[PDB]
Amino acid sequence: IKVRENEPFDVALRRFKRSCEKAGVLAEVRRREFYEKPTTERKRAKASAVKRHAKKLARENARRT
Amino acid sequence: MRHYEIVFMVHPDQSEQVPGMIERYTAAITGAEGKIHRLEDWGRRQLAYPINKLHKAHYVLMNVEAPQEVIDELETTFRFNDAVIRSMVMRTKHAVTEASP
Amino acid sequence: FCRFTAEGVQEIDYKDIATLKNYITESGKIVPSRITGTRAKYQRQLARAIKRARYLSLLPYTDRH
Amino acid sequence: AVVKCKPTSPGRRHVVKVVNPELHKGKPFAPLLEKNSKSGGRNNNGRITTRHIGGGHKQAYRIVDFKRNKDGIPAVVERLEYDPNRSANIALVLYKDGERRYILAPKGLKAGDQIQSGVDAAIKPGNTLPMRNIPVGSTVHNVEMKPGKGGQLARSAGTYVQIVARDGAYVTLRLRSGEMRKVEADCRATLGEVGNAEHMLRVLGKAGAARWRGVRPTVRGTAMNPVDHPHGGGEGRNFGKHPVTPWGVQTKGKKTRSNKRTDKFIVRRRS
Amino acid sequence: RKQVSDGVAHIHASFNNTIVTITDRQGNALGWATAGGSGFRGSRKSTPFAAQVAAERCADAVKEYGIKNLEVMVKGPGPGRESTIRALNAAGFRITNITDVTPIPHNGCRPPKKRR
Amino acid sequence: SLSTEATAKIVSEFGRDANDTGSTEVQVALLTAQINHLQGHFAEHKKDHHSRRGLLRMVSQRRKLLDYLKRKDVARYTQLIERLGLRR
RNA sequence: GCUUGAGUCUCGUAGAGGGGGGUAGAAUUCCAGGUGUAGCGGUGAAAUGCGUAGAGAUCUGGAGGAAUACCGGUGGCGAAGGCGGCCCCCUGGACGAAGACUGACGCUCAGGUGCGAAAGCGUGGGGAGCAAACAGGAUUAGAUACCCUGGUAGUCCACGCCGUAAACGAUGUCGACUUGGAGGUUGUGCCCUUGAGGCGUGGCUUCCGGAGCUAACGCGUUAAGUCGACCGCCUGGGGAGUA
RNA sequence: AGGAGGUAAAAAUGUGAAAA
Repeated sequence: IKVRENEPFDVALRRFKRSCEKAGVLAEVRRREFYEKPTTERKRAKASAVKRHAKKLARENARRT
Repeated sequence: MRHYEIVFMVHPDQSEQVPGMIERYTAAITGAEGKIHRLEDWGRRQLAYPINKLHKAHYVLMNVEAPQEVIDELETTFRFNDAVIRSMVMRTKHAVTEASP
Repeated sequence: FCRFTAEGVQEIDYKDIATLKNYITESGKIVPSRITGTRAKYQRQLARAIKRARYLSLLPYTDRH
Repeated sequence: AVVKCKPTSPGRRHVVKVVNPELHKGKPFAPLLEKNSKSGGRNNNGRITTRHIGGGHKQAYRIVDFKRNKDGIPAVVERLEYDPNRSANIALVLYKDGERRYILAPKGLKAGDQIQSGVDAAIKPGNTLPMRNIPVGSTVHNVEMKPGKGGQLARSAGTYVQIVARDGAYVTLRLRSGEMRKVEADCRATLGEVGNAEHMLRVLGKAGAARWRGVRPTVRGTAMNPVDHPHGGGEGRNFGKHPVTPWGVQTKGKKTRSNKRTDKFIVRRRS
Repeated sequence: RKQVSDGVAHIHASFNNTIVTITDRQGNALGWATAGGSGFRGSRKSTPFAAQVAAERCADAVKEYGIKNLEVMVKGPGPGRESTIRALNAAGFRITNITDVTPIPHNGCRPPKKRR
Repeated sequence: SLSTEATAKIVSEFGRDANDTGSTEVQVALLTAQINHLQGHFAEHKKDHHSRRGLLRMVSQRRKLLDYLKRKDVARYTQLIERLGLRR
């Protein structure tokens, strides 16, 4: 938001820009909000994270090591 | 007679004559048995953002114990003066007589 | 993760802004539970505390004025 | 309040009368009652200047005082009273000195109430004080234009005026028409909205209701003859022309605001 | 021309164009140039490189105003968004600081429903 | 919301004391006071159905109560309804 | 008659639960002005549109309508619909502790009554953004659609009707019995809190699975398992949830 | 391990025949 990084950055050097929103408030409220799909899609996206967690507990077992 | 917490902000000009209002607002509660708990006047401290104009308003706290009607007459009176801006209140939760700064 | 008011009982307020700044970023956004490691009970107790500093000009809604 | 009458007879069907039991039923106050002779829409020359006016029930002029010159004196609301002349309602009030006087009825006004005009009054509806002593953002009625004329604006039934700003010796008002108008800040105004906003709901039901209010029938211009209206004549009601007044002036979109003296006070036009 | 060292390069980036304007510290405009003013059209108007050509063009005719240092007010996303600022440094200036203003609506508006 | 001190004396007023608080008669009274006090909450607001569902919850339970009291003691049930005033 | 069913009272917890009244910031649109020039916005590629009056861009101030960024979490409340910036008032119901008492007042239900997304309709206001119908330009073979520029109803508030949804955990309501693991969430027992602990206890909620069950899928102690009670409902696909 | 910015303008139909 308010960057100086005075002398030694030369371009941006803004990891904070990609840690505040980066597309957050912006790219999400551009258009197509649907008012109810976010409730369902995020639960489906979180269910994919259950599958990402399902990988972990069956991992580090044999895996030809 | 329930515990409230009137924290408001005073405009810079009348911030130089703020205590007489505090003398007046506390005069309201002694008639209705207002058991005052704190009197945390921070002083004319800095605002985080300009409230429609220049910042640095005066901060006054009450932490008063008043009835619902008495807290209503106090709050509505603040609405008509341009000195006192953004007054609020709070529920009791047995507010302790501590924590000034 | 560290200690909280789960055993060390404390009535939460909004004045101790140092405690507030540990849970708000520089842009002034409330930090979620996944980073605070707190119970949502005390976080909602702190969420009301955030609006008090936001409304009374102790903290800004948007950091760029 | 709003009450629809029964369909017992054709002419009693669409009638909706707006009753008010708070209106004092009885003879009005004598010394504040003057006689107002009708005119039938005729002037000193005897010709008819304004048409469609004449007849109706006899009316007595209620001497109201919208001037509100008595200051500091707390007035006691005697009773609410009906006024044949005004769309709003009058209210007989009694000042502390012991003088009875009719004023308009503000929206929030009850029997036995207390109000006072003057620079040292509250912000209670019914009080009247100079606009520089009034907080901006308020809602007032009975507004003057000259400081001492008496009050010309926002006196209809259920009306008001929003106070917009205060720039020095001026106050910008957002009028009921949608016009922003600067006025002198030294003028006075009565707080609140005017009583009887339900007057709008009242429908007359029949033609006799119009006649006893004193309004004669209006003849359609296309029904007249070419010698009497610019419309008229024709066989199959063929219009062919543009809408005009009977004296040959284009209606339907002719901005005839030609004052130039008070034009410097209009901020925005009505939409 | 006032011949002052200060400048404020407002950068309006969009998904179809990148328009840069060099105003002053008060906001009084001095000169502007766009991605389209450099010849680029349609798809080619919205490229990170065309945004750089714009800042090279805004660097023209501001030296008459003696502009030495400038601060960037970048507003809106798009192709360039950070690259055109390098063209303000490729032209060579005294970049003191950069403020990135973001539109932060708290849902008071309603976005459209297009783009199937 | 039927404050405690109101409930404090009425059970002792209608029953043996505050400790005999499970009887039918003391239950009839507390419902009636809560019902009547909430009339003003429904004299205003005219749309508070969630709270209004709470109001209708009590009288249905009270309907079984007076019916149970009739079934238990004919005279005492009529003793209560002439003391409270209801049933139409 | 008694009391574990059920219920009242006692001290606490939680919460977008509901209604009304205020109130703040950002964004958006409009308006006046300073400035400042030929492009601007848009797309898959454009064009319509807008602009040399002087737009867009940008700064200054004012004005309104609408929704509450982050917080926010297979988090929570509510019968369901559904409900979230903040503060105050009024107010419903649920859960936990162990006591005092009532003494089966219990469960459910045809009919009945009430609630009931959105859209739509009636009266009166509001009206920024968005946007059916619609208008223009495009895509195309044609586009009456998808695409973009605008744009009315409506969407927003009040009082009313309407009473229908994939109103759906697609699974009725109530009570009892019947291996576990793994987490979140809220009271609380108890011990050495002697460390973000240890061994329990109930309510709610998430996932994987045992016997059993099933056409299979899968449910699987909030079971589609083992039983009892009452209620509603189905009899091939249409025709038709129409006459 | 853990999270995300970016990556499909257009393009219709085959109707009628038999499987130990």
